[PDB]
This record gives sequence, structure tokens and C-alpha cells, in this order.
Amino acid sequence: LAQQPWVEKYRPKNLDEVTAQDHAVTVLKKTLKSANLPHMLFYGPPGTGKTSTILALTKELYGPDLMKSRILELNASDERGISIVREKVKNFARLTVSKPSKHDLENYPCPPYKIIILDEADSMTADAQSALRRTMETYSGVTRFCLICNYVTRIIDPLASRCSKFRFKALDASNAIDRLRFISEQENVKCDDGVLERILDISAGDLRRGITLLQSASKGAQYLGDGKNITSTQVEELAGVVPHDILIEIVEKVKSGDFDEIKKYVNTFMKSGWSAASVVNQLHEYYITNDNFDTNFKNQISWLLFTTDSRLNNGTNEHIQLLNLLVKISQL
Amino acid sequence: LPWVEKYRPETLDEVYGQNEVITTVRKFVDEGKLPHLLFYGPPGTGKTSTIVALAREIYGKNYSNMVLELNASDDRGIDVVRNQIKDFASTRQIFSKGFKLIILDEADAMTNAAQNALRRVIERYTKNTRFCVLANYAHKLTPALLSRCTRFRFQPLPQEAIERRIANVLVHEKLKLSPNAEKALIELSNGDMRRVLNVLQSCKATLDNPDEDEISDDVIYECCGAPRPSDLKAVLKSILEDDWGTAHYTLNKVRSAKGLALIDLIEGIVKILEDYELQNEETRVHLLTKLADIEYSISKGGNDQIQGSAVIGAIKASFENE
Amino acid sequence: EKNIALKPFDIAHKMLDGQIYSDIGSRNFTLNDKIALYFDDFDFTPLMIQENYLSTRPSVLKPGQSHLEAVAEAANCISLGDIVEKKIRSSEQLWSLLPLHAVLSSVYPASKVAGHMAGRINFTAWLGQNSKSAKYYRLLQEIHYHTRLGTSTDKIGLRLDYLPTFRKRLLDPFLKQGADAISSVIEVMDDYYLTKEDWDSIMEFFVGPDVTTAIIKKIPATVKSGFTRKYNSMTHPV
Amino acid sequence: LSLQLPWVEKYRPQVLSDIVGNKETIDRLQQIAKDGNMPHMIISGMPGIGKTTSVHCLAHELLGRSYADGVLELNASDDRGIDVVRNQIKHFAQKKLHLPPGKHKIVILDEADSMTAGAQQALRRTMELYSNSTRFAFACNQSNKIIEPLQSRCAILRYSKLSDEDVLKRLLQIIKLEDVKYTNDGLEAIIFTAEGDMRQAINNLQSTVAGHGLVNADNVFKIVDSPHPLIVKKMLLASNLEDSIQILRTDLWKKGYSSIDIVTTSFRVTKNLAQVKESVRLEMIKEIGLTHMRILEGVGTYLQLASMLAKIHKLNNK
Amino acid sequence: SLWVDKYRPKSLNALSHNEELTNFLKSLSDQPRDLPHLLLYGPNGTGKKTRCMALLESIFGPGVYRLKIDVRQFVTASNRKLELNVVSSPYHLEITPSDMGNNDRIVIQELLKEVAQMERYKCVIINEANSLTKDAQAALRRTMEKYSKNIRLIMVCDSMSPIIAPIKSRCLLIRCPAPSDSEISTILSDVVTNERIQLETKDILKRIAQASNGNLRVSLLMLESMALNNELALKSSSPIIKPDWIIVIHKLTRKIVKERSVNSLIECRAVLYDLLAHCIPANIILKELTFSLLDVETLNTTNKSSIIEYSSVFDERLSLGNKAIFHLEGFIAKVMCCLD
Ligand SMILES: Nc1nc2c(ncn2[C@@H]2O[C@H](COP(=O)(O)OP(=O)(O)O)[C@@H](O)[C@H]2O)c(=O)[nH]1
Ligand SMILES: Nc1ncnc2c1ncn2[C@@H]1O[C@H](COP(=O)(O)OP(=O)(O)O)[C@@H](O)[C@H]1O
Ligand SMILES: Nc1ncnc2c1ncn2[C@@H]1O[C@H](COP(=O)(O)OP(=O)(O)O)[C@@H](O)[C@H]1O
Repeated sequence: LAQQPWVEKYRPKNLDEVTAQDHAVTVLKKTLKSANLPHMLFYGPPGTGKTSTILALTKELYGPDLMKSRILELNASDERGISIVREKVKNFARLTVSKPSKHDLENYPCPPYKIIILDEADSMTADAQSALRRTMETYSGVTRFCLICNYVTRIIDPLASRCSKFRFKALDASNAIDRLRFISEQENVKCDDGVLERILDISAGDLRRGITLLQSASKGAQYLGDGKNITSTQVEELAGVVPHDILIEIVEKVKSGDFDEIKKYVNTFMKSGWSAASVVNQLHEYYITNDNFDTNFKNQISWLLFTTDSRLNNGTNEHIQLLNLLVKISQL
Repeated sequence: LPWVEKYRPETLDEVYGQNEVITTVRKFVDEGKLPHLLFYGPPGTGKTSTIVALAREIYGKNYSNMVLELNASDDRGIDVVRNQIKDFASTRQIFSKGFKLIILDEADAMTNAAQNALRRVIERYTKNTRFCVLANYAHKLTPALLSRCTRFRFQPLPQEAIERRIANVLVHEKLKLSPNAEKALIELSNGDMRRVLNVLQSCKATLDNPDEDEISDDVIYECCGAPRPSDLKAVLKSILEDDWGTAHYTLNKVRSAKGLALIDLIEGIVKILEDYELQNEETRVHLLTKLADIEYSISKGGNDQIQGSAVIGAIKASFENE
Repeated sequence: EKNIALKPFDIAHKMLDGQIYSDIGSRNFTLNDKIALYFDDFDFTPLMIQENYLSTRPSVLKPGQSHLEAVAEAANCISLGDIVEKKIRSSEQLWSLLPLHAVLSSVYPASKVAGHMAGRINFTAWLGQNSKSAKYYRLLQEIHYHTRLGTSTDKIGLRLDYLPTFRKRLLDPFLKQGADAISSVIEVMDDYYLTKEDWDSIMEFFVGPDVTTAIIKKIPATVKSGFTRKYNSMTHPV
Repeated sequence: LSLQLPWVEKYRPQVLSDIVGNKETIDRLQQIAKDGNMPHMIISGMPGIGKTTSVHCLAHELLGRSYADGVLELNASDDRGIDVVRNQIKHFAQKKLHLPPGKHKIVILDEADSMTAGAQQALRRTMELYSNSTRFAFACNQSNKIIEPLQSRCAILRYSKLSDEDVLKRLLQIIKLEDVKYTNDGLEAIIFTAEGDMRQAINNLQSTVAGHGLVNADNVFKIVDSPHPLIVKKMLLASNLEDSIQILRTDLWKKGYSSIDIVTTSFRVTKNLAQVKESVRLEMIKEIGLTHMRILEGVGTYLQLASMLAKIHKLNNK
Repeated sequence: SLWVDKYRPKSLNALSHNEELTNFLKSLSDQPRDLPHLLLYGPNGTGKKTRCMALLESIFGPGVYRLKIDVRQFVTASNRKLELNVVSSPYHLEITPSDMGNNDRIVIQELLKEVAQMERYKCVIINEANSLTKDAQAALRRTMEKYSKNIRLIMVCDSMSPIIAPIKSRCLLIRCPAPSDSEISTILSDVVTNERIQLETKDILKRIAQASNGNLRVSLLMLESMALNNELALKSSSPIIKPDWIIVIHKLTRKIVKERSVNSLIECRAVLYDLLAHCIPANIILKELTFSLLDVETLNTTNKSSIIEYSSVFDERLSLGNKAIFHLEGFIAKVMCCLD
């Protein structure tokens, strides 16, 4: 048998199965009641159910059988660029709509149009979005577009004006933890207390990344072979997250302020293989949200962390950048 | 029908704010000496309006027999539209008035076709065809052979003319618009009439009662997909007054719930801060330099939370200079 | 005809002259003239400026500023200009940045260290060093291809770590044993599919105290003749 | 309404004596033409300086008549395909026609720097096969992108940007050859707008003459689609940062001027600000170039221009 | 052959350090059919490639070590034929796409498609996965999705940060920390007992482990060099042997500390040119120079902070630059100014 990711395995089938998007679900139901479906713009925090809801809407529109013949799922972050995506969209639109069978027509509305689902639309440049708008207005009769993005403000005004916008609220921590617990119970995954909370915290509330991390942790636990429960250290290891003890030791070494001690500790730390970017991110999280530091210290350390992150994003030596960042923080 | 086509003026007398260009074109056409024309400038100024007005002034009821409007950026292909132009050129009409009036909208998006096909099209059909070229952005026009035209630059329309046209559209469509919504629409379109008409039509579409409900600034901002000034002002107030934890929480919550990118948030915050009264110019220097650095780093990728906290810290440090 | 080669020298000498950077000299020779001097030969002027900006005696030093600070600022600007040049040459249609590269690589660093030439305007050594580096990288690639099946390392790791031990196993035995180490050297070479050409190339990668030119020259010619004769007298793995 | 020809095409250099800039390279080309020997040539220089125009002038001087098939220009990055261009070059070179003993067929390959190693080697082999019949001319933005075998069997020439004096001389010659009424400030403005670009200067002059007739600064800057240098100078030299920001927001950003034009005009004005110390000018130029790089990398926003003005003000007030 | 290669573990049972990782690899090899895509990240010379080869031997057998090398020619766009060295066995392939520079993407696509068409599955080991371009990484993720049935990737890199998120989610993260000094000492003791090397005390091995800074390859090669230099008899007073480039860099650091002048800068330029002309990477030179400068006992805290700041700045400039000598000379000049 084939293997399927848990993200696509536990997608809601129909609109009624979406938990914490009642406003968008109601608006989409009202639109579905109308015979005409306009272009749609699904925007909100990542991992809230945008793709799940559009897939459920498509399944209700076309039926489980005709759905695969009416959908072109594309990603705007394709490395091949604008030309390949636009050519694929044009080829999909040019092809005539497949004729539904009698069963599909009698059991489902089967609207004449075909739905194109484009993901990460906000990552497109202005020229790409203008070309997409030209294609949309060219084939508006046959193809209806659905743009999925995290920030509606990244989409140009001419393209955004043509799309009815649905805003998805960020999932409540209770709802996300309940969904993760249900998935773990269905998949027979043993977890200790607070493991799902740690997974959600690492994923920063993104339920997609949380489900992916849970599946990876389940695979790792199966490979462990002892049958014991998944622990927080395992999920931290699989996500590339530095343990809190090492971060506390880094903080103490910075607080002491001795240059030689900090250099020695950084040299020792670079031998353990932990990612420096994760260290910078966790240091930012620790220092910014700490009540024991005044406004001036945070003002300086935000710029310090920003400069270190900008230099790290350029593909530089992690040891030098980390040592410089720690030394600069220790001087505050 | 789209409101762009529906409310396009039918006569040269209805064009507003371009009096000098209108008079020059009228002098050119009234004597039957229409040359090759090039209309360049910002979008939504009245280029296509002027060309259709002059075409209907020349021919009138039979203008469709001589004019041909084609889009350069059409998905059909540059070769296909070139063949269409060549086919229209070979057409012959009984009346000898005028010439072949081919309109190439958005012909500047021809980074290869401008030197490949446009040169041949301009040269070969000189004897019997008058060409019109429309450009929107900077000089992508390949000046090597672009010089064979009459240049005409369109300047953005005055705000009073835009307001009058908006009022005319409202009274024709029986639409009621709040003054705040009108101000927001004018600010967002910044003189682009295409944007004004498209946003007005879409906002009318979103109304459950087009003939009874009133379009507010919230509807305009939702339709345009732009950051609301209220959200940006709330973020700026939280950053300036509240402590670090509250400012961080407020910024993240606002720019995640409302779907505002960090770069757009920075742009809006800068726009708001430009109107602030600051005693020390070092505050302005620090704000501008740090925010530009943060925006440049955002363009390259990087850590999003770190960049947001960098924005907060930069604003706080700059305003620490009073 | 041959004055084309002297043109970069003249440009570098004129741009490093401290007279044209004073208040009086700036009026006679404006900044546009200096950027035009750059554009006279835009391929060699940045290289010549980077080569010759340490050989000047600055007359434009600010009060309280030493020569070392001026050359450090010039080097900083030269690094920025190198980054700009890389961005220009990576993708086309960025040639509008040529004046910026002119200022960052030729004009500003010359401004910081303008003065009297202590010695002579020397041609840029970066071209020959780049060719030498390319040749040695090709040799290292060939050696790594030969020895990839026996060593668990990349090319850089082969250069940094394996080569000193290869030197100790392939050259020191000659010095300490005469011609008696030929069999051991050939065995070590065969264990890594190393040829005589590879042996010659390996000894050329060492710097500082580990240079082998004089050591190889001091080796008796009889030992080398016996080594090559014994290598040519037996088959080797491929 | 009658037959017309643009001044750029009408007064394009047809012979070597018509070229004003790069006097050393022009002299070398004139010596080559006088000697009557045509070897393979490679011309290197920044794009947009009319490198191929000198080769056209040399071909006109040498071949004279029979210019139909004697000279063929092709683009090394032609959309028709590299193989198609190479096959056309081979067909033309193998096609021999009666020519004077000192003359040969000339094939010019513009943008030859973009070619790859294999294509360059194949073209070198083709040129060597037909060396006695056809001479190959390659135009490249940089000579380092052409392989050494091509460089060794070719004469390398260096082409640079035209100076302001050459542009002024060419503009004066064009004005004398036409019915143009001009003033000194108009020509200075035209030269200022076109930084060594002869074609752009000629186009601007023709547009100004067609639109207003008399050539003065006001008419030139009305024709030109760049921010007015006086406005940019006022923005740069304002003693208060708020005034500079206000000028940028009102007279430049809200007028539809793109950020690229703004930074280019700022660079031009700062370069020619004779009333400011050259060190301050260099600092301002460095800041303008940094923001120009940021804009060319994608961030063409108003905030970058505001930060450029802030840094320039910080430099000015120390 | 060299002791580093002669005593390399050829099986998962022969590994001596990182016992938990060895158990994890054994468990992974227990179920060959369900083998996931792997991504091993850690410090250089810690045993990542050895562990990958040991896992391959555990899955397929000893035949994975019967390696043969070949050159594959790829005709890309514009007809620029390219040559890539591929080390292959009857069971797996090893590629280093970073050798092609920006042309790594098309090479990866063509080679992976060819391997998928040729085919239970063939394991492809990609070295220096962190230095792959983003387009190459996206193509690698696409080939992972398309050919997961016949291709099982084993990527090796020194840092997981350059790796993109989709690849991370589609693979299994394996962390390989550098061995401790005790484990390195045990390995060197085994090597010297196998080679019959006289030792006055194990403190010599302890010093070698400390001087190797956790690099097992470096420690093994240093032990072999020390044994060769001392007639196969290591004494407690035997000096630690360092590579030639490290000695040159230490001499340069001492020169910079001792004198700070323009002539010293010119001679430092000459030294840097000599180092660069002999296949010493610029980033390696900068890192070694910085960490030698930071180890000088005469420098105070302010000097060291300035040095590390300039090192960070010029390392960022090296990553974004083209001519390395420019950035290195700028860094040295800034350090000289800060010390003076
Ligand atoms: N005895 C022993 N040697 C090891 C072990 N792990 C690594 N090594 C040695 O370390 C050397 C270099 O390891 P390498 O495969 O290059 O790891 P990598 O470069 O970090 O991926 C090899 O030559 C091995 O001899 C181990 O567990 N036991
Ligand atoms: N409202 C919801 N109720 C239940 N599960 C949800 C909900 N929203 C998201 N999910 C989970 O998220 C996963 C898919 O996330 P997706 O919708 O692709 O994220 P995005 O919103 O970024 O498109 C599914 O496995 C699904 O279980
Ligand atoms: N000067 C003007 N006077 C009156 N209406 C105008 C003017 N300029 C633009 N419009 C309105 O804007 C709409 C579309 O503008 P259009 O001419 O298509 O912009 P562009 O100049 O980009 O072609 C038209 O329906 C027209 O009514």
C-alpha cells in the first residue's frame, strides 16, 4: 500500500468539518448557495485550514469523482518561475471542461467552471500577479481562481479587487491541541504529558507543521524500537531546536561577560552540531519576552539580533557570527 | 459591462485636466494630418479615452471599420497579434477618409518584441497605417526606432476632477459613498482612474443591497487589500507608549490577524510618522535609516519575528531622542 | 600601440596624486574627471588602485588621522566596490551601477590615501595569482579524483588535512632512507591510485616551512632516477 | 504629414571619420582600413557605447559597394537559437563572392560574451576554416567572457564611454547640419541628461526641436522624463531634513517619478555640486549608490529614498 | 595506506563513538524497505560519511565498498556540455552537485531522472548539501516527491541552516556531534596498538585529541604525522605537529600583533596571496586568522571584541564578494587599526 502524509490524510472532507473558521465557512456556504462562484482569496495565518476549506468546497461542488478532473493545484513558489506556472494555468484553462456523468450531475451540482487553486500567492512578484490577473480575465468564463496566502496586503490591488476575500482566524491553542490529540489517538501514537504542547510551541501554532512534526516523531519512535512514549527531547531534536539547558548556559555566560569564557563556550558549542540560527531565534524569544530587562537593553538587543540574523541569512560562518552576537550582548 | 468601458467618455470635450494635449491632438486631427502617436505616462489618465474619442470624431458610425484595439500583453502571443495586424493592414475600404488606426495598448511590455516585431510593424505599414503606442512604466520603448512618433506625456489628473468624476459615477449608478470612503479610495488609487472604477464596481458587487447600503472606508480597504490606517495607528501607539511585551504582542497580533505583511506595516508606519512633529532631527534620521535597513533585510528573507522586534526597537530607540 | 599597457599605470598614478584632492586641485580636476579616468579603462583601474594604494605617502591625511587608518578606510571601500562589481557582473542590465563601482573601487580609496608615490606604480598581481590559484585547484581536483576511492573527504579536506601526511609518507622516507624507500613510496601511491605526475603535483601544494622545492632539489639524482625507473618497471592499479 | 527620418538614424556615423569619441581606437581602425588588411577583430566595452557601429564604419570603408551580402550582423543571444545562428554564419562564410584582394566578408556577432565554451570553440573552428575568406568580429561587454583561443587569434580593441566634449561636439555638428536654434543652457542640460549616451542625447535634441523649436533648459527638461535637476539640487542641499523629505514627497514621488530616476538624478547632481567639498560629495555619492543598489535589487520604495536623504543630511551637518 | 583510511570502520559494528547514533542506524537498517530520506548534519570530520557507508553496508552488504568512478557528460541549454564525477557502486551513487556551481540544478534533475528510469531502490548520497543553490534544493525536493519509490536520498552537510524547509520536512534530521576527547583518545589508542607505536603515556593522545578540536580525521592524521616524525616512538615532550597553512596563519597573527604599519600590511598581503594561491579557502583563512588573533594573551577585551566584530563584517562581505584578497586585506587593516 502507498504512504500518505498525515497533513493530507486528516484534511476535512466537507465544509461542516472545519472547526474554528465559522465566519469563512458561513460566507462560503452562502456563496455556494448562489449559482455563480466568483474568484476567491483565502488569507490568514498559516495552518488555519485555507487549503482544507477550499478542498472541501471543491469536493461539495464537483463530487469526489469529478473533483480530480476539475482541479489544478499549483504553488507560486515554483523555482522554475512565472513562465512555467502561467503556461500550466493557460494549458489547464484551454482544455475543455470534462463532461460530468449522470451520477455526478444528479448527486452534485457540477458547475460548468473549473477551479484553479494557487498556493502561496503572496510570494509572487508584482509582474507575476499582473500576468495572473491578465490570465484570470482572459479565461474568466471557464476557470475560477482561488489564491491562498498568509498576507493579503502582499497582493497587488488590481488582482485583489477581482477576488472575494475570506479571512481565517488564527486557531485557538485549545482547538489545535485537541486536533493533535485526536490525530495521535487515531494513529496510535504514545506521547508524554506536554509533548503535544511542545510540538505546538515549536510549530508556533501552525497546525500543518505540528502534524508534520507529530508524524516525524511517530516515525522516530517506531525506529527507536522500545515502544516507549515520545518525549519532548525527541521532538526538539527532530525540529532542530536547541535544548533549554544549553540556552540557559549561553545566557549565563553572556551575563558573566568574560570574553574568554564566552569564546570557549561557543567553541565547545559549535562542536555539538546545533544550528546557530535556532540559537539566535531562541535567544530573541528569551530576551524579548523577559520581564527582567529594561527598555534600553531590549532596544539594543533587538538591533543586535537583527544584524546577526541578517548576516547569517547571507550564508556565512556560524561560529564567527554566534561569537560576535554573544560578545556584543554581553557588553550591554 | 465593466465600468472602465461603460463610463469612458464618448467625446473629446469630456476629457478633464489634459487641456494642452487635448488642444494639440484636436489641432492635429481637425486638419486631417494625424501622425503616428505615442501616449506614455501613469496608468488611468485617459490615453485610451483620448484615442477612442478622436477615432469617433474622425469616422463616427463607421469607426469600427477602421479602428482596431489590441492588447500587447495578450496571452494569445506576439506572433498571433502580429499576424492579426498584418491581416488588418491588407483590408481595403471604399472610403478613403482616415487610415488604418491600430491601437497597441501596453506596448511597453515588449522587452523583446519592441525591437523584433514592432520595428517591422512601424516601418512597413507607413504608407497606409497610423500607429498608436501606449506605455505606462519607465522607458522600455527601445528608442532605436521609437523616435518615429509624436511623444505625448500624460500628467496625473487633479483631485477635484477625480472627485467630480466619482460623484458623476455615483449619481449614475445610484451609489452612496461615505466621504471617508471617497478619501480612502482617492488615496489608494493616487490618480489611477482604472483603480477607482474597478474598486467602486467591486465594492458595489459586495453590497447585499447595492441600492440601499453605503460603501464605507472599511469596504474600500478590504477590496483593495491595503492596510487600514486605524490598525497602523494602533500598532504605532502601542509601540510608542506601551512597554516591550505589550508592543510585541500587539504588533504580532495585529499583523497576523489582519494579514498585514511586515514590509507593508513598515511602509504604513513610515507614512504616518512623516506627519509627526519631532523636536530632534536625529529621531528622523535614526527612524529612516533603521527602517530602510530592516526593509532591505526583509526583502532578502531572514527571520520574521526578529525583524518585527527590530522594527519595534528601532522605533523606540529613535523616539528616545524626543 | 604599446601605450595601451601603460594606460592603467598612468591612470593609477594620476588618481593617487594628492594634488587633485586638495581644495585648489579639486576645482581644476573635478570629480567628473576622476570618474572619466576610471571609465578610460574600467577593467584594470580598480585592480591597479587596489594594488598601489598601499605604496603612497598620504598628503591628504586629516588631523589626528594616521596612514594606517586611511589605508583601512580605503580597504573597506575597496571591499564594498568588489561586492558592487560582483553584483554588476553576475546579471546583466546592472551596468548602470558602473559609476558607483568607479567611486567605490577607484576614486574614494584614492581620496583616502592620496599623496606621493613612495616607489613605482606596480602592475596588479591579482591576475597572475588568480591564474595560479585556478591551476592549483585543477591539480587538486585531479588528485582528489584519483584518490577519492581511498579517502573519505572532500577536495578542501584533502588539501587541508591529508596532504601533510601524504608529504610525510611520500617525501620524508626519501630523505631519511635514500633509495631504499622507493618500494614503500610506490606502495603508498598504488594504495591511492597516484601516478608520478600526481606525486609531482602534490609536493607543489605546500607553503611556509613545508615548501619542498629546495628539499626535492637536494635529493640525489640517482635516487630520483631509481624511483622513476622502478615505477616504470611495474604495472599499477587504475 | 510626409516621409520623415529620425535624426539618430540620419546622422548615425557611416564612416570612421564620423565617430567622435575614442580617438585612439578610431585612429587604430583608420590605420587598419588604410593598410587594406582586415584581420579578425574583438571589441570589448561597456554596453551601449556603439561598439558595433565602429565595425560597421570599418566595413563601409573597406567593402565600399557590394554591401548586401558582404556584411552580416547577428546576435549571439538570438531567440532563433545558437545553432541556427552558427549554421547561418557557416553558410555565409562558405559563400564566397568576388572581392578586392585586401577585402573579405565580415560577420559581426554582437553580445558574443554570452556564448558558452562549446559554441565559442565551434565558431573558432568555423572562423579558422574560412579565415582567408571571412573575418570574424565579436562584440562583448567584457573580454573575460571570451575564451583564450578566440582572443589569441583576434585583434582586441578597447571601447570606452564618450566624454562630455565629444557629445557636445556631435550635438553642435548636428545643430549646424539642421535648422536648430539653441542656447548654451539647453545644450548643457541635454549633455547632463545623457551621461555619454550619444543616441539618447540625439533623441532628446530631436524631441526638443520638434516640440518647442528653441533649445533651452526649460524646454529640454519638459521633454525629458526625469526629475528636474533644480528640484533634486534643492532636495539635496536643504539645510533641514524635513524640508528635504517634503520636497521628495511632493515634487518627486507624487509626480510619478520612479525611484530609479530619482537616484540617478541625485547621483548626477551630487557629482556636479561644485559648491560642496569633494569629500562630502563622495560620501553623498556613496550613500546614493547604496540606495541605487537596494532599488535595483528590488526595494524600490519611498522609505529607501527617505533614508538616503537622511544619511545625506547627516553627512552634511556632521 | 594512511592510518586514517586503513582503520576506517567498514560496518555499523566497527563504529566506536556516538553509541546512540549507531543504535539508531542499526534500527534504521533493520527495516530496509521503509528507509526514509536522511539528512546528516554536524561538524567536519566527525564520521558522517563513514556512518552513511556503514548503513549502506548494513542494508545492501559489503558490495557497497566496491566503488568505481565515472564521468557523466550532460548537454544542458545552449549546448554547454558539462562533466560531473560520479562515484557509483552496484547498489548506490554518490554525487557532489556543488562542483557544478550554479549548474547543479539541471545536473541533479537529469541524473536523478536517469537513475529513476534505470530502476528495489538505489540510494543517492549527496555531499555538501548545504552549499546547494536554492533552485537545486527545490529540484531535489521535487525529485523526492516524484521518485520516492526508487530514490532514497542521504544528504550530508555541515550545517542544516542553508537547507530549505520543505527538504527538512521531507527528510529525517540526524545530528552528529563531534566526539569527545575521551573517545578520540580511545580511537588513537586502538590505532597505535594496532600499528605497534610506543607511547610514554596516554597524555600524548589526550593532547592530540585536545589539539584536534574534536576533528577525528585531523586527530588521526596528526597522530600519524607525529609517529612518522618521531621514528614510531611518541614521547611526552613530542611537539604537536600542525599543518603548513595553520603554521603560516599563526606566524601572520604574531606578525600582525607585533607590528601594525602599512609595510606590515603589504607583507600580510603577500602572505595572504601565498595562502590563497595554494587552494586554501578564504573563509578558512579568515576563521583561522580570527581565532588565532583571539588567542593572543597580550590583547585586552576591547581589542578582541573589535577583532570579532570586524571578522563578522568581513565574513559577511566574503560571502557576498568575488575577490577574497580584498576582504581579507580590509579585515587585516581594520584589526591593525583597532590594535594600534
Ligand atoms: N575508529 C573509528 N574511526 C572513525 C569513527 N568515525 C569516524 N572515524 C574516522 O574519521 C575519519 C573521517 O570521517 P568522515 O567519514 O570523513 O566524516 P565526515 O567528513 O564528517 O562526514 C575516517 O577516516 C574514520 O577513520 C569511529 O566510530 N571509529
Ligand atoms: N479548522 C480546522 N479543523 C481541523 N483541522 C484543521 C483546521 N484547520 C487546519 N486543520 C489541519 O491542518 C492541516 C492542513 O493545513 P492547511 O489547511 O494546508 O494549512 P493552510 O491553512 O496554511 O492551508 C490538515 O491536516 C487539518 O487537519
Ligand atoms: N481626463 C479624463 N477625463 C475623464 N475621464 C477620464 C480621464 N482619464 C481617465 N478617465 C476615466 O478612466 C477610465 C479608464 O481610463 P483609461 O483611459 O483606460 O486609462 P489609461 O490612460 O491607462 O488607458 C475611463 O472610463 C475614463 O472615463
